[PDB]
Amino acid sequence: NGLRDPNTRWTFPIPYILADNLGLNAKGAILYAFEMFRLKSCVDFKPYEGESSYIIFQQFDGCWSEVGDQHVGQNISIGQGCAYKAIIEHEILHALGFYHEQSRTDRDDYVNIWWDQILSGYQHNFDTYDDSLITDLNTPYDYESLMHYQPFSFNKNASVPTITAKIPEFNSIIGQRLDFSAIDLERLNRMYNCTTTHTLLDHCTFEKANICGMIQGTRDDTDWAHQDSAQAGEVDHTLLGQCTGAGYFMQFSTSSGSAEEAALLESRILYPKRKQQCLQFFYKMTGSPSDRLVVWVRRDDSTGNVRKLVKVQTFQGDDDHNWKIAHVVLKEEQKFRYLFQGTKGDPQNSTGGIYLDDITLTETPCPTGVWTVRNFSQVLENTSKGDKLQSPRFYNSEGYGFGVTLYPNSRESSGYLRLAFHVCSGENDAILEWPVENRQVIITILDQEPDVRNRMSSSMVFTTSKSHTSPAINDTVIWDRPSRVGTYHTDCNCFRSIDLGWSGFISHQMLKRRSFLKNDDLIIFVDFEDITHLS
Amino acid sequence: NGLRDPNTRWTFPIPYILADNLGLNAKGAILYAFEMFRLKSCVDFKPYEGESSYIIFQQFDGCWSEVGDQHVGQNISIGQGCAYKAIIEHEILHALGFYHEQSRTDRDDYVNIWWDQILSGYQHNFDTYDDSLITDLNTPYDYESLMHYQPFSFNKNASVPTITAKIPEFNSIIGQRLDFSAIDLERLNRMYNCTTTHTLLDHCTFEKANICGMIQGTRDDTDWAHQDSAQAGEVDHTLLGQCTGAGYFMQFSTSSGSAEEAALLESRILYPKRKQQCLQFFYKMTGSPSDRLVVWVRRDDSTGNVRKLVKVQTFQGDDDHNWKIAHVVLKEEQKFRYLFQGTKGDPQNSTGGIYLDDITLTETPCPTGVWTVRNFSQVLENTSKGDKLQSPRFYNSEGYGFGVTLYPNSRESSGYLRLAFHVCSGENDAILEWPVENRQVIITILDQEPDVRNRMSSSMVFTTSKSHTSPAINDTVIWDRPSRVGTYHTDCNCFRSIDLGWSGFISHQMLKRRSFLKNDDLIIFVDFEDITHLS
Ligand SMILES: *[C@@H]1O[C@H](CO[C@@H]2O[C@@H](C)[C@@H](O)[C@@H](O)[C@@H]2O)[C@@H](O[C@@H]2O[C@H](CO)[C@@H](O[C@@H]3O[C@H](CO)[C@@H](O)[C@H](O)[C@@H]3O)[C@H](O)[C@H]2NC(C)=O)[C@H](O)[C@H]1NC(C)=O
Ligand SMILES: *[C@@H]1O[C@H](CO[C@@H]2O[C@@H](C)[C@@H](O)[C@@H](O)[C@@H]2O)[C@@H](O[C@@H]2O[C@H](CO)[C@@H](O[C@@H]3O[C@H](CO)[C@@H](O)[C@H](O)[C@@H]3O)[C@H](O)[C@H]2NC(C)=O)[C@H](O)[C@H]1NC(C)=O
Ligand SMILES: *[C@@H]1O[C@H](CO)[C@@H](O[C@@H]2O[C@H](CO)[C@@H](O[C@@H]3O[C@H](CO)[C@@H](O)[C@H](O)[C@H]3NC(C)=O)[C@H](O)[C@H]2NC(C)=O)[C@H](O)[C@H]1NC(C)=O
Ligand SMILES: *[C@@H]1O[C@H](CO)[C@@H](O[C@@H]2O[C@H](CO)[C@@H](O[C@@H]3O[C@H](CO)[C@@H](O)[C@H](O)[C@H]3NC(C)=O)[C@H](O)[C@H]2NC(C)=O)[C@H](O)[C@H]1NC(C)=O
Ligand SMILES: *[C@@H]1O[C@H](CO)[C@@H](O[C@@H]2O[C@H](CO)[C@@H](O)[C@H](O)[C@H]2NC(C)=O)[C@H](O)[C@H]1NC(C)=O
Ligand SMILES: *[C@@H]1O[C@H](CO)[C@@H](O[C@@H]2O[C@H](CO)[C@@H](O)[C@H](O)[C@H]2NC(C)=O)[C@H](O)[C@H]1NC(C)=O
Ligand SMILES: *[C@@H]1O[C@H](CO)[C@@H](O[C@@H]2O[C@H](CO)[C@@H](O)[C@H](O)[C@H]2NC(C)=O)[C@H](O)[C@H]1NC(C)=O
Ligand SMILES: *[C@@H]1O[C@H](CO)[C@@H](O[C@@H]2O[C@H](CO)[C@@H](O)[C@H](O)[C@H]2NC(C)=O)[C@H](O)[C@H]1NC(C)=O
Ligand SMILES: O=C(CCN(Cc1ccc2c(c1)OCO2)Cc1ccc2c(c1)OCO2)NO
Ligand SMILES: O=C(CCN(Cc1ccc2c(c1)OCO2)Cc1ccc2c(c1)OCO2)NO
Ligand SMILES: *[C@@H]1O[C@H](CO)[C@@H](O)[C@H](O)[C@H]1NC(C)=O
Ligand SMILES: *[C@@H]1O[C@H](CO)[C@@H](O)[C@H](O)[C@H]1NC(C)=O
Ligand SMILES: [Ca+2]
Ligand SMILES: [Ca+2]
Ligand SMILES: [Ca+2]
Ligand SMILES: [Ca+2]
Ligand SMILES: [Zn+2]
Ligand SMILES: [Zn+2]
Repeated sequence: NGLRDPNTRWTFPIPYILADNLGLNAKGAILYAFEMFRLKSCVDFKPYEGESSYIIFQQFDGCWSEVGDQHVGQNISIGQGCAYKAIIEHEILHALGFYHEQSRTDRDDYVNIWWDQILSGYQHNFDTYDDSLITDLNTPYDYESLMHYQPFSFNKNASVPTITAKIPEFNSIIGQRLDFSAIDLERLNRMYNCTTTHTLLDHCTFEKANICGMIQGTRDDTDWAHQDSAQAGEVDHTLLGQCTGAGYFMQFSTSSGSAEEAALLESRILYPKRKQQCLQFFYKMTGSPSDRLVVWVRRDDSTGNVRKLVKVQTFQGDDDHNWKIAHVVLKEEQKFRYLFQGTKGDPQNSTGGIYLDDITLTETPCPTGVWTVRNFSQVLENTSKGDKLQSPRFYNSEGYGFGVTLYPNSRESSGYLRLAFHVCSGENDAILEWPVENRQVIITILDQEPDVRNRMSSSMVFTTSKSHTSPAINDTVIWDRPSRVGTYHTDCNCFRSIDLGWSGFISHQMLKRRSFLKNDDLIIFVDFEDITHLS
Repeated sequence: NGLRDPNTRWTFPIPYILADNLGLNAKGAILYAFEMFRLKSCVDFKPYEGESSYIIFQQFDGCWSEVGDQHVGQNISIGQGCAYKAIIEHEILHALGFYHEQSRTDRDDYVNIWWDQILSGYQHNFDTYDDSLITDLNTPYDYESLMHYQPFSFNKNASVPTITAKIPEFNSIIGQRLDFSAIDLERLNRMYNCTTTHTLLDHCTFEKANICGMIQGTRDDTDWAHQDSAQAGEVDHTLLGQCTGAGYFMQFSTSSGSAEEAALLESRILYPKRKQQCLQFFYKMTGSPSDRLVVWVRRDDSTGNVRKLVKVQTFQGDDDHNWKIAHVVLKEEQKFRYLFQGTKGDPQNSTGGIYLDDITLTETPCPTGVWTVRNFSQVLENTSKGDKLQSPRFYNSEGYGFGVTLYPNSRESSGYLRLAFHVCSGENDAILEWPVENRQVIITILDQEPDVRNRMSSSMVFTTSKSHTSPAINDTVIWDRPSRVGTYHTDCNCFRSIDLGWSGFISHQMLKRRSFLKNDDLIIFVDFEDITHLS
């Protein structure tokens, strides 16, 4: 579905203008979509400074783009209801040179188009282009493509689909709104000659014997073991015992020796392109309550020698002995290495140790809040319609308290999950501005792959506004101070606001595809950040 | 280990000269190494026609290259004993811009260098270069790299290594001479922006529900099932039951219905860049001896419409019900689709059917002769030192008969497999030239991966010669007519020549690694072809 003519190709970075007919929410959503391109490809964007060809993003009727570089500069429309990552990415893929997936030359082998069912003037979105106009880039037809329409697209009648797969199982798959597929990224790479990405700096799952170039020092008293997953209660996070002889983790045993004995595991040297990085990893702590996993940096001392130590974060064990997710903010601007120190506490009171798998390092912020809901498939059967779970309280960089409400069985949309966001009372509220407005909320359900290019995380975005009001609170703004608009909870000693978000955030059937529930548990990320400076 | 300065980079195709001080064997081995680059990368080579920078390949003392593009033209030496794929690939990687892996800036974290062991004048091969000269290309240190030296490299004393890994397990792994590693290909792609490759056209393992864009028509009688491997006593070829819920194959059952019922499985449309292609796949036929698996092409009829049928090959079931390898020559010069017809014969005498997995399509010749040795671990135990196996007799394009001899436990080299080539008598010998004067032999042990970029197949090359002579045949040429120089065999009614080959073709420990013995069986490819046209 890519345009064949090479003169229609861009030169990176693509220069852009955000028009003031976009709201703050759309400007913020566009910049968030640009970060996804940098993370997963070599595509890049710059602010406009008088270039010949450029993209101007505007609010017009509907959501549309031209296809390929129009050398005089060109519109992308992002209308009302289109300020979502997946829709921005689809329009940027039009501008990069891609038609819809149902517009492929071979599409009649894979789908039916019901021309009698398409609304007036939308039928060109269903045209098929010839092999002189469009390339396949030597890739198959992708039902999971972000460029593929959903069955009920521009239909006259809500009961009758416009597009259907010839094999009926794919009617549950076509028109995904998660992210780029693996074939969408492979096409993007083949068109623009990408190999690296601007923002994926490292990842490690420990499956090869060389453990991603990680090394073990001698200043420590002991070593980490590269451990095989071939024992009854010891399986790695990458495969969860799916695959014999094929899933590895690192282990540090704490059941023997002196207390305060330690081992260091240390990365290969890394060259950061930005000033901030997020280190994500998975771990278990089954040993003593006095064991300690400590994350460190070793950085250039300014001579070119990577030897300056800096401690970044400590982790300690509770009664939960399953796999946990960690995020560490690193702030490196010169070459450095990431380090894990496992430490024994009270070996005479330990029957276990420390475990590591699935490390990822990105040149991005870390998520502000992270929530893990355990045994989520059992919760999904034990919870009645409209019964709910609530997250622990999180604090943002500005000091505002917030949380998320999860309704596993939504009353408002049968067979869907409902995620809503609320503000929480917190220790700072007395000095913060109220109502909290112009703050973008990004909620993501994590697709648990260690390589970011494989991930299709579901994400939803809104911005806090004076227009958000409820009859339950005498028609006042939902985002006013939680002690006056919220309701008290013994679970956190909080007042929690009325909760805004999406009934129909994700389908239960979608939640059973990919890695949304990898170890029977659901991981949700939340960011809450001021975008007033984009106005 | 790559050179950082972008002015040292080549423009493709790299112009080359093969100098006439190279023998035929060396010229033929260089052209074979270029095919391996075109198969695994976007690197390309052209004959010289008056360009400014070019590579001239010559026979001088030792085997060496300059590093990066030298803009006035440069030598590669290929000396005596260096006419080997892996050695030629190593020199071409120097010209493309790579130093040895032990020359990385971080190398001291992974290896010990024993300077007092290095023979005089060779020590610069063991130098380490700074991060201003060289890039890591954001890659870990690779023990399995083609650019890494073996332990006994340029050593003064035959018992003492020059280089050792700091972790002793890798002393058995460093200095591999198979092929490019996965990291060496990743470095080459990052340096030159390769995404596609010139010669891999398709591959399919059937692991996704999309089945690599394969389609099933309705002009046939029935369909191929996409089958789950979750049935006892039946699994797929890709994973062989290693991995729960994972491994898929196509299945066509023949145990019910009418005879002559059929199913078509049909590829996506393909645009060949060359005039000849090879379709490799794996299959089983557990049904009736009257079942057929038939390979077809559907090709562009010159209107742009892919509707023209050509039958290419037929396969039928003997008493072996394990996975078999198959190769089909295709000669497509316009867009086409490759097709599998499964056909039922005698469903009242079938308890099984036809199975497909692991399809690969490349713009190459097919191998001239293919040998599968079954139960190879049990053969390797049950065969005494110097006892031998012999292949069926193959025929080349010119009509010469040939075969191979395998000595599973080599007497000459303990812990190695010895593999050798011989000329067989055959139906054409009366009109062929004798002795063989200039035919290159290529022998390959297949690393069984369906994606060619993941293979590290072991290969050896030599050219038949007037200098190959034996005391067993009164100092006459080994390659003279097999009825006058060979011994009669009841196994094929042939005369087989004296064999020539390599004691130490591969170690037993190397053979029990990667995918050389995937289903407890060994696959050997052989090619035997004239290179006199290079003189
Ligand atoms: C020894 O370690 C145990 C926990 O360690 C576990 O048992 C060992 C024998 C080994 O098998 C280890 O591999 C294994 O992980 C400690 O017991 C824990 O003590 C803490 C602190 O008192 C308890 O936390 C409390 O839990 C109560 C509710 O039960 C809360 O009300 C408190 O607020 C607090 O959170 C924890 O529950 C308890 N866990 C268990 C499994 O008993 C033990 O204290 C320690 N002893 C010494 C001498 O260090
Ligand atoms: C019916 O099919 C069998 C083989 O098919 C197998 O058995 C069926 C009942 C089903 O369970 C199938 O799923 C299963 O695959 C035929 O038997 C085979 O016949 C061939 C040809 O005669 C035999 O080959 C010969 O073998 C002898 C030595 O035994 C050699 O000397 C010959 O040169 C030749 O190679 C083969 O051994 C035999 N195999 C078996 C399993 O008995 C059978 O002929 C066929 N009958 C009909 C009605 O077509
Ligand atoms: C991704 O890499 C591709 C190569 O793998 C690039 O494709 C090449 O673009 C070259 C121009 O930049 C082409 O050279 C031109 O070829 C035409 C005939 O097609 C000649 O008339 C021109 O004179 C010639 N120009 C030059 C400067 O030599 C290559 O032919 C072409 N190669 C292939 C295989 O298509 C892509 O441009 C590049 N894409 C991006 C967007 O980076
Ligand atoms: C793969 O694509 C890369 C771009 O994504 C290429 O990297 C670019 O190489 C250019 C040279 O070919 C560089 O231009 C040079 O920049 C230096 C300063 O760094 C200037 O002094 C030079 O004058 C300038 N030369 C030219 C001809 O303009 C680009 O800066 C550089 N870009 C990046 C992002 O690194 C790779 O070369 C390319 N690799 C291959 C061989 O395919
Ligand atoms: C985006 O579309 C707008 C129209 O919605 C384009 O604006 C027009 O520009 C032409 C040529 O200058 C004028 O004749 C029209 O009067 C303009 N219309 C309006 C309503 O402004 C705009 O040029 C497009 N942007 C780009 C750069 O493609
Ligand atoms: C959309 O299509 C449905 C299905 O064809 C229509 O429902 C039918 O309505 C007619 C009367 O107009 C009834 O006689 C049928 O029994 C209905 N069928 C079903 C299955 O409900 C519906 O009227 C159409 N709506 C629109 C917008 O035209
Ligand atoms: C590459 O090899 C050729 C052939 O040996 C070199 O050409 C001559 O080499 C000899 C021995 O070094 C010199 O004495 C001659 O003066 C060389 N003649 C020339 C300049 O053509 C050639 O110098 C070698 N070097 C490269 C990289 O071209
Ligand atoms: C290579 O090194 C080996 C091992 O050091 C040498 O063998 C030793 O030879 C000395 C006499 O020179 C004996 O005293 C030792 O007992 C030998 N040791 C072993 C383990 O055999 C060998 O001589 C060296 N050869 C060369 C080429 O110098
Ligand atoms: O065709 C269009 C329309 C934009 N959009 C297409 C689309 C977007 C993401 C996809 C996808 C298809 O399949 C995979 O993920 C559908 C759409 C969404 C919300 C809307 C709306 C239209 O109208 C206002 O609110 N322009 O390109
Ligand atoms: O360093 C050199 C020397 C060439 N060669 C290096 C080498 C080649 C392939 C490799 C490898 C190392 O590690 C992975 O695979 C070793 C060599 C082989 C045969 C010879 C010989 C030298 O002398 C004559 O016969 N030039 O670059
Ligand atoms: C999940 O269920 C298991 C029992 O199957 C239980 O041991 C574990 O504590 C549960 N986890 C949570 C907190 O849901
Ligand atoms: C391999 O051994 C099996 C028995 O385990 C036997 O059935 C099969 O025929 C053998 N294959 C060959 C030809 O080596
Ligand atoms: Ca792992
Ligand atoms: Ca240590
Ligand atoms: Ca059919
Ligand atoms: Ca398979
Ligand atoms: Zn679109
Ligand atoms: Zn070398």
